[PDB]
Amino acid sequence: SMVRTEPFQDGYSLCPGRELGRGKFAVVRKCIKKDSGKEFAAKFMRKRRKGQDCRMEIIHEIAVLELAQDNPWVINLHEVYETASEMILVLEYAAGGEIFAFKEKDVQRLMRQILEGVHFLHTRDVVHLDLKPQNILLTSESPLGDIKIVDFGLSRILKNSEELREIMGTPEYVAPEILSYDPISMATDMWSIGVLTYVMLTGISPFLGNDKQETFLNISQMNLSYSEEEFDVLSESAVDFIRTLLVKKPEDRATAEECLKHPWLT
Ligand SMILES: O=C(NCc1ccccc1)c1ccc2cc1OCCOCCNc1ccn3ncc-2c3n1
Repeated sequence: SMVRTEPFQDGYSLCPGRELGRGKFAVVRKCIKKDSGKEFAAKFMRKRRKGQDCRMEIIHEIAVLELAQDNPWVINLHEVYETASEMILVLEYAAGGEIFAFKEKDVQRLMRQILEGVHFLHTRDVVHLDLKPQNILLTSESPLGDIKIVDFGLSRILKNSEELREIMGTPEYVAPEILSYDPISMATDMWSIGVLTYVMLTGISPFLGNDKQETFLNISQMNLSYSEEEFDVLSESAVDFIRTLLVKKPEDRATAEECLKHPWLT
């Protein structure tokens, strides 16, 4: 991006009222460009983090935003500002807010949009790695609008399996550990879309336990029975779709392109 060094407040007025989001190194505030009166989401990001220059982390976020700029299901980046301590990402404003039990038909329409966005990220070797309801926005609440994916803070651009074969090294030397390990991959995103699909259709988090250690155990060992009362109104195809995603072994999970061809969305 072309980084502007004139002051942000010269082109934009910050809206009053509750901020949009706040994290350890950044806050998002609704604003209005003085020219158009058009609304935007201004994301103020600190460069310094835990005492060290982390400008490169903001630069990484921008680069993922630009990679996905022709993706209509990812939030648009309008402008970038910079000051002595902050970089400001002027983002597209998604008037609906966060996605959040839905009706099965809404989930079908919205989930197809989400999968197109994710599919096109995977097409570009980007793994989002933080697909959750907080990060899936809507262009309208009533009626339900279109989805916008935000927040590429944990995102990575992943090496091909061929670079994973070279970083592997010669086979007779690899420890049993590495042969048992499952690295983060595109399939990691698809798991999360499985959890999201479950939650949208039923209202229950499938692996939530009484504490955290239980949630972790459920994630690694629980075979979901479905079969709770919330599934009676749901199609068999809806349960099958979830089952293609909540497969413990990552190699065996459906990809975004196969999800888009699944009969639940067709
Ligand atoms: O980068 C974003 N989030 C990661 C993050 C935020 C702050 C600090 C560290 C990390 C992010 C960017 C833009 C927007 C929302 C984002 O996510 C918060 C979701 O809350 C939803 C809050 N309501 C709205 C309503 C309309 N809009 N239009 C754009 C946004 C936004 N949120």
